Amino acid sequence: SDVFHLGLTKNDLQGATLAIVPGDPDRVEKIAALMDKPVKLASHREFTTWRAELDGKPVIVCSTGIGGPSTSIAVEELAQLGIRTFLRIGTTGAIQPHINVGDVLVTTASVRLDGASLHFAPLEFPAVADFECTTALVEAAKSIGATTHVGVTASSDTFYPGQERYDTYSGRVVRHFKGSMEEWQAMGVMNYEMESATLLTMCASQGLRAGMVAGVIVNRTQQEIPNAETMKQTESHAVKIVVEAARRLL
Amino acid sequence: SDVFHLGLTKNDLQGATLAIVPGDPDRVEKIAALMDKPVKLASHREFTTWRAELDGKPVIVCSTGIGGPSTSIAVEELAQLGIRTFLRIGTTGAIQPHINVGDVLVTTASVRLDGASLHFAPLEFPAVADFECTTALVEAAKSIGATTHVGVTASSDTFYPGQERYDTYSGRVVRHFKGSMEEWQAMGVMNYEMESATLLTMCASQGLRAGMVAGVIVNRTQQEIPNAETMKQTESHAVKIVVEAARRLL
Amino acid sequence: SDVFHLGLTKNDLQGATLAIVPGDPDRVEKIAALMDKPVKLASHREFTTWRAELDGKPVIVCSTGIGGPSTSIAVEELAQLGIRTFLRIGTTGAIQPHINVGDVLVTTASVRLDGASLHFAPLEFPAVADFECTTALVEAAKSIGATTHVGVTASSDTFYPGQERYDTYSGRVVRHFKGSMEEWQAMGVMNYEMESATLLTMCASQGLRAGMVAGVIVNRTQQEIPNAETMKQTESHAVKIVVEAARRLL
Amino acid sequence: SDVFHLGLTKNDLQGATLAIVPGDPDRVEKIAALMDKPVKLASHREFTTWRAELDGKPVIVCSTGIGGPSTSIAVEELAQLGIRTFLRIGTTGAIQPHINVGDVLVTTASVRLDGASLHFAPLEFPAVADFECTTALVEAAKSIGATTHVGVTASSDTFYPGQERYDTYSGRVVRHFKGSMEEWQAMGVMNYEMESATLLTMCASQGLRAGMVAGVIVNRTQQEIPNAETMKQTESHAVKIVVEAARRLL
Amino acid sequence: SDVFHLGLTKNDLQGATLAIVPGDPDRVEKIAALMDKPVKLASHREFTTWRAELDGKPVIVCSTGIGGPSTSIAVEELAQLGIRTFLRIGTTGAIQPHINVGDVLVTTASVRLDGASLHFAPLEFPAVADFECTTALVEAAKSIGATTHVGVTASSDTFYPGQERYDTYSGRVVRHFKGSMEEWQAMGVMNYEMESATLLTMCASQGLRAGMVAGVIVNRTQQEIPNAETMKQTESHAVKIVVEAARRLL
Amino acid sequence: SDVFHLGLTKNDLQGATLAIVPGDPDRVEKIAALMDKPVKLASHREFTTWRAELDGKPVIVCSTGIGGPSTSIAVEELAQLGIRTFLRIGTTGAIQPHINVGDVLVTTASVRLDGASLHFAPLEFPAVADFECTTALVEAAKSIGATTHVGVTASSDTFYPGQERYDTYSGRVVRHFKGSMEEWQAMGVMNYEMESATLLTMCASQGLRAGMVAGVIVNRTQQEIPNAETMKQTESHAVKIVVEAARRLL
Ligand SMILES: [K+]
Ligand SMILES: [K+]
Ligand SMILES: [K+]
Repeated sequence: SDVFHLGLTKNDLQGATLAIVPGDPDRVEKIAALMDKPVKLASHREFTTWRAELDGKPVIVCSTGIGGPSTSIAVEELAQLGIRTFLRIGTTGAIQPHINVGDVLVTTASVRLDGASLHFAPLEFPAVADFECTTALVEAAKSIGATTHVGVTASSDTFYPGQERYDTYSGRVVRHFKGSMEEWQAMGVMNYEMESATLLTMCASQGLRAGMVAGVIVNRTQQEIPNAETMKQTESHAVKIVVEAARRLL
Repeated sequence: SDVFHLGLTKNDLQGATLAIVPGDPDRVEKIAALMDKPVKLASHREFTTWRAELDGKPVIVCSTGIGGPSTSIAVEELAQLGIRTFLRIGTTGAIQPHINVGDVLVTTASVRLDGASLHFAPLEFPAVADFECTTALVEAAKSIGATTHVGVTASSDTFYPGQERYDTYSGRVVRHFKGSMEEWQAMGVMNYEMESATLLTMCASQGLRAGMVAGVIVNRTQQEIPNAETMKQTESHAVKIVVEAARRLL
Repeated sequence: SDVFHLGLTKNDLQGATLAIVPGDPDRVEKIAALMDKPVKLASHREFTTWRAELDGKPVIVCSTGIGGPSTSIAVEELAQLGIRTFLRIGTTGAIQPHINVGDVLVTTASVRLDGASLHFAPLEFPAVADFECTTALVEAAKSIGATTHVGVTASSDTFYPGQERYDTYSGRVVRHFKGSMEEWQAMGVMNYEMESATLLTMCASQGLRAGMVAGVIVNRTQQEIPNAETMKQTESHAVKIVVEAARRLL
Repeated sequence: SDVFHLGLTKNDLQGATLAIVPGDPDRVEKIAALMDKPVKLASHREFTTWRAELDGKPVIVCSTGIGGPSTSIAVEELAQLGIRTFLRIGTTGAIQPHINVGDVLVTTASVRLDGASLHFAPLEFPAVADFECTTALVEAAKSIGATTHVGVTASSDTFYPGQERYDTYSGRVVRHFKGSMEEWQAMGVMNYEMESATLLTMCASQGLRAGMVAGVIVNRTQQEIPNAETMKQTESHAVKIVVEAARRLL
Repeated sequence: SDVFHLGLTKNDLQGATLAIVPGDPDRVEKIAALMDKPVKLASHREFTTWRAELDGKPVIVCSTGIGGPSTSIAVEELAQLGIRTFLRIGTTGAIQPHINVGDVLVTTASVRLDGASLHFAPLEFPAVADFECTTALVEAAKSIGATTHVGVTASSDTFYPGQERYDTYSGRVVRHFKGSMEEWQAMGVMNYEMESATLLTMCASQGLRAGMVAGVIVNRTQQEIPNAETMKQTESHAVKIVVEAARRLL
Repeated sequence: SDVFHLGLTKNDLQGATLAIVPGDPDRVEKIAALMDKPVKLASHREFTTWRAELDGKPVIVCSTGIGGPSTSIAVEELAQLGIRTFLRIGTTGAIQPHINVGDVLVTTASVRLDGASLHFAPLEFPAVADFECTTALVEAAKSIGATTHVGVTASSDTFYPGQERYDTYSGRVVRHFKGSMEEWQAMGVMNYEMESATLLTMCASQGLRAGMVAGVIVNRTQQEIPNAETMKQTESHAVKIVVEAARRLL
C-alpha cells in the first residue's frame, strides 16, 4: 500500500479527485451501488473503500469510523492519493422544535466541541464549509423536493456527556456541559453530530473543499417513539442528495 | 429617540428591515445617493444614518465606526428598530500573492481575533455568514464582471500589532502574534479587517442575517506604489455590488 | 498626512507631548475652549483633533470613538507624532450604592473585559495607570472640592451583554457574563466603561504615561429618573479636572 | 440489543465484569482464542465483540476503533452491561533512544492531547491508571521475561500533526505543536498513541478500573528498516501479557 | 553554602540520594529520631535539614514550608546536591464518607489546582507518582496493619477558598471554585492538601522519583469534634510508614 | 489560639489594625526593634509574629514565608484578627539596566505568574496596590533620600524556571517561559519576586489596603561580584522606609 492505514495505492483511484465519506463501513456499498461500475477496493479496521463511476468519471466512497481522530486519518491519506473534494453524509438528531423527522440539514459551519480540529488550526479559526460544496448540496436537495434547513451544527467528541445525555452509567454531566444544550438551542444551532468540526477545519485550513449533509431521524425536543420506516426512507434520500451534489462538483 | 446612541425613532425607518453598514460616516451619503429619494436621518458620534428607497422599498445606510465595540452598538440598536438583514461593505488589504488590487472579496466566515464576539458566544462557535446573503453578494459580483475570491477573513481588534505591523512607535509585536501573518497565509486566509468577527458572530447567534463584501486596494505581499484613481474605482465597484445584492434580498 | 487615519503632520503639533483623549468627537471643542488659542486641526472618521495652549505650552485634544480598537489607532498615531502622556476623560455608570451621581472616579487599574489589550500584553499583565497621572488627577479634583473615589474599573468591549444589560433584542446574556455584575460589585469594582483596559495596558507596556477620570451620571444599583441638569454639571466638572491635571504634568 | 451501538444484551455476557479492549476489530478473535470456549457475540461498525472463559470465569474482548470518541462509546455501553475493569492492549512507536523494538511499555498516566477526556473531567484532573491493574501488568510482564518500561505516554487525537509528523499532504504543523516531540522527550515521555487519555480519565473519574500495555514495533529516534517477523512476535508477546494480567484481576 | 536558600554543601550529605520531605520545620527532628546517628545540618527561613542513617546508608530529612513555591526551591536545591528520590509525608482532610480518621492515604496522582506545576510542564501533563515509590508506600503500610486507601488527591494553592471553606473574613468563594468540592467528590477524589501537584509534576517531568503518603486527621463530610489523641497516633504511624518505604528504596 | 495556623488571639494584638509583612521569619525581630516596646507573640511553622508601638499605637510584624500559598494563610488569619492594612517589605533582583544596586522599588501593580491570586479573582482582574499605601511608600522614600523607581513587578510561583534561570539540575525551561524575561524587559517591568501577585489581588478584591517596597541587591543584566556590606545597608534602608510609611498610615 502507498498509505499507512487505508490499504490503497494511487493506481487504485484511476485518477479520482472526489470522495464521499460516510461514517459506517456498512453503508459504503449502499452509496457505491447508486453509481456505475462499483468495485470494492479494501477493508482494514474501520476503513472500507469502494470505487465507482459518475457521468464517466471515477469517484471514491470511504468510511471514516466514529469521531474526529479516525476521520483525520482517512482524509489525510485520501489527500496523499490525490483527493481534493470531500462530501460527508450522515444521520442526525435535531435540537430545534420546527425541524421535523424526514427533513435534510446542510451545515454551513460547526461549533468545535472536538479535539482534532485544534491539531490543524487554533480555536478562533472557523470550522466553515466550502461555498461551492454547500451550494451543490442545497441545489441537489431541491431537485428531489426535500424539506431543507441550512445553518450551524454542534460537533462533539462524545455521544453521551457532550450531547447532554443523562441516561448513562454515572447519570451525571461535567460542569462545563451542564446546561449546554439549551444554550446552543438559543443560538440557533440545528443539531448534534461527531465528525464535522474536524472535517471542516482540516479541509478549510489546507486548500481542500468540503461539505456536509444529513437526514433527520430523531428530535431531542419532543418525545416520540421512532418509526424504523420513516428512518430508512430518510437515509435513502440523503444518499441520493450527496450523489447528486457530487455530480455537480466534477 | 427610541434608542440610546443612534438618535432614531422607529417611525424614521418607514418599515425598513435591511441595512447597509459601512465603517466610515463620510461614506453613508455616497451609498444612499445610488438609490431613490435619499434623506439624512441623524448624526451622533461615529453613527451617521440615511434612508433611501430601492425598487420601491425603504432601506437604511448606517455607519459603525472602527472596531467590534461600536459595531455591536449599531447592530443592536438597529435590531431594536426592526432591522433583520445586515450587509457590510469595505475596502481591505490582501495577504495572498494571487489576489490582485481591484479584485473583490466575499467572506464566508472569520478568524476571531476580537473581544466583542465572546460577549455573544464562546470561541468554539463559528463566525459564519448567512448563506442567502453570501449567495446574493457572489451573484451580484458576477453580474457586473468583478474578479471575485470567496473564503476566510482574519478579523482583528487592532490595525497594528494584530495585523503583524512593525512600522510603529515601539517596533515590537507581542509573542502571541509574532509569526501569525505567515500562519494565516498558509491556512488560505484572504485578508485582514476589523469588524466582521463581531458582526457575523452576533448575527448568527441571534437569528439575524449578515454578509460581507470588500474591494482590494493594497496587497501586503507585493511592494507597489498605490494609485489613487485605481483605489477610488475599486471602492465604487464594491459599493455597486452591495446595492445590487440588497436588491436581491428584499 | 504623516499618519494613516488621523490626518495630522508632526508640524501641526508644534512640539506638544501631552494629549487629552475623550470618546465623543463632539466634546473635543468643549475641552479645547477652556484653554488658550484653540485651533481645529482635522476631522476624519471618529477622529476629531484640536490644538490649544496651557500655561504657554501646546497640548492636543483628540477623540477616540467608542471602544478599544479605535482607541488603539488614535494612541499609536499620536505616539508616532511625539505624544508621551495620555489623559482620558469620560462619563460613567457606577455599580456601588455608596457612590452618588455628581461624584468623580479616578481609576487606578482596570478589569480587562476587552480584546485589544491582549494585542499588547498577555492577560496576566496589569492594566495599571501611571502613578504621576493618577496623583495629578486626585489633586486636581481636590482643588475644586469634588467628592472623589479612587479604585478599580471594569472595561468592556460591549455596552449591552458585557455590562449585564437584559433590555435588548434577544433579552439574554451568554453564560460567562450571567451573574458577573454582582461578582465585580463584591470585589469592590466602582463602575463600567469601554476603553480604559486598552488605553492603560498599551501605555504601561510601551513606556507611555496614562491616566483616567470620569463623572458619574447614573447608578445601576438604585432606580432613579436621571436629571439632565445634574448630568451636564457633572461632565463640566470632569473636564476642568482633566485640564488642571494636565497643567500639573507639563 | 440493550445498548445503542454494540448490539449486545446483558444475558450475552453471562455475568462478565472484565473486558480486554484492543483497537482493531480484526484482533478480537485472535485474543479470544488464547482462552477457553471462545464465541462471537456481534459486529457493528468498528465494534466487534467475543466472549471466552479464563480459569472458569467469563471475560469479554471488544474493539474500540481508533480515537477517544469511539473508545468513549464502547467503554460507556460495556459499563451499562456490567463491566468494571478495562485492559487496553496495543502496539506503539517509542520516542526515547534507550527503548528498543521488542520491548513492552506499561502506562502509569497520560498527557491529555485529546478532546473526549474534557467531556468527563477538566484538564487539571490526572489521566491516571488504576494501581491494581498497573501492578498486574508489570508482574505479568516479568513472569514471561519481557524487557519492560513503566511511565508516562502522550495520547493524541491525530496520527499526523499531533505526533509532529511532516511527511504529509501539507508538510506543515500548526504553531502549538511545532517543537512538541522534543519537549515530551525531555520530560521523559515514552511514546505516542491515540486512546489512553480518554480511557484513563473516564475510568478514574467514574469508579472503574483501567490499565494499559503495549509492544514496541518502531522507534522514532533511530532509522531502521522494519522486520515483519519481529513485529508479529512483539504483538504476540504483548497479548500474552494482557491475558495473564486479566487472570490476576479476576 | 553550595546552594542559594538551604545552607547546605554537597559534603554535608555524605553521598545521600534519598530525602524525606515534610512540610513543618518542627516535624523534621521527629522523623530523623526514628533512624540512626541523627545530626542537625541547617535552619534557614522555612527550610530545616537533618541527616541520619538507615540500614547503614545516609538519608536526608528537609522541610518544604507550606505551598508549591517553597517546595519547588527545596526540591531543586536538593537535586543540585545529588538527591534523586523524594518522599512526602503529611496529614490531611478526607472528602469521602467511607474514609475514616486514623486511615492512611497513598496518592497515585493529583488534581493540579496550583501555579508552580505549570512552570515545569503544561496542564495536560499528569501530576503522577513514581510506580516504585507508590509500591513501597503501600507495602510499608501493610507491614504495620494500617487501613489504607490508594487514589487521587486534589492539590490547592490555598487553604481557604480553593478547598471551598466559607468560615472566613469575606465569607465567599470565587465563581470557579463554588460547587467544586462536590464535583471532586463525585469523581472519586480522596482528599485536599497543598504541595503534591508541584512535587509530583516537577519530579515526573525531570527524571526524579517521587511518592506521597498522609494520615487522615479530619473528615469534611461528617461533623465531629476532633480528638487530639487519635490525631497524634495517626501522624506517628504515617512517619513510620514513610521511613519503612525509604528502606525499600535504597 | 483564635486562628488555625498563626497561634494568636485577638487580645494579643491590643487593637492593632496595621501589619508589616516580611518574608523571612528571622527578619521579624529586627523590624520590630526599630519601634517601641517590642514583644514576641508566637512562632509556628514559617509564621513568626511580634508586636510593637509606633507613635503610641500598636502595630504587628508577621512573616509570610516564601510564595503565595503561605502568604494567603497569613493575610487571611491576620484579617480575622482585625488587620486592615498590609505593607510588604523585601529585597529583590532588578531586570532593567538603568536600575542600580542600592536603589528602592515601589510596586504599583504586578504581572500574575502565580496560582493563588486565581483563587480570589479571575486573571483579568488587576493585581493593583492601594493608592494611599503607594503614596506613603513613595513619600517616605523621598524623605530619607533614596533613589526610587515606581512601576510594575513580575510575581512568580518559582525562583528558577519562572524567572528564566538555566543554572539548574535540568538546565531546561518549559516552552511557555522561554524568552519571557526579554518580553517583560521590553514591557518596562522592573523586577521579579514571589508573593505580590497573591497579596495585592487578595487585598484589592476584599476591601483591604496593601502596598509593597523592596531594596535592590542584584541586577540580572550586569555581571557584578556582590558586596556583602552594600547588601546589608540596602536592606536597612528599605526597612526604615517601610516603618516611616506605616507612621503615615496610622
Ligand atoms: K469606534
Ligand atoms: K473510530
Ligand atoms: K512557604
